[PDB]
Amino acid sequence: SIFRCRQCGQTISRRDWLLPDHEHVVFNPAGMIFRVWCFSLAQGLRLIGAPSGEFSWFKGYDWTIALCGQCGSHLGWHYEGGSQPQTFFGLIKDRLAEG
Ligand SMILES: COc1ccccc1C1=NO[C@@]2(CCC(=O)NC2=O)C1
Ligand SMILES: [Zn+2]
Repeated sequence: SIFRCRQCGQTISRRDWLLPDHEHVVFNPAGMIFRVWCFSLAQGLRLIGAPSGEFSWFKGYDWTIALCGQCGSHLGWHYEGGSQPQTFFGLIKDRLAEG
């Protein structure tokens, strides 16, 4: 079961790569609600800019904006600088399509 970019079909992740709960409903400072699925691994993304800790939803992690490497759609964030695990992907579920 493969996760693709909803806009262009870019290969992003797999159900097998979900990181357990795997679903987190969060809000950013602009009040936008994101239903975020955590993945151990993802591909086909472009990480833009430098990591930031500001308003991180996950204690001990910095985020980098993750675009679809193909169409540039915002699919979520790469998280790093934490412990167990050091890195993971928080992807916006409704911006993916499952096979
Ligand atoms: C309007 O947005 C911002 C403006 C300024 C600084 C940060 C943000 C952010 N929006 O969403 C983020 C995504 C990563 C995260 O874990 N938490 C968030 O809240 C970061
Ligand atoms: Zn795309």
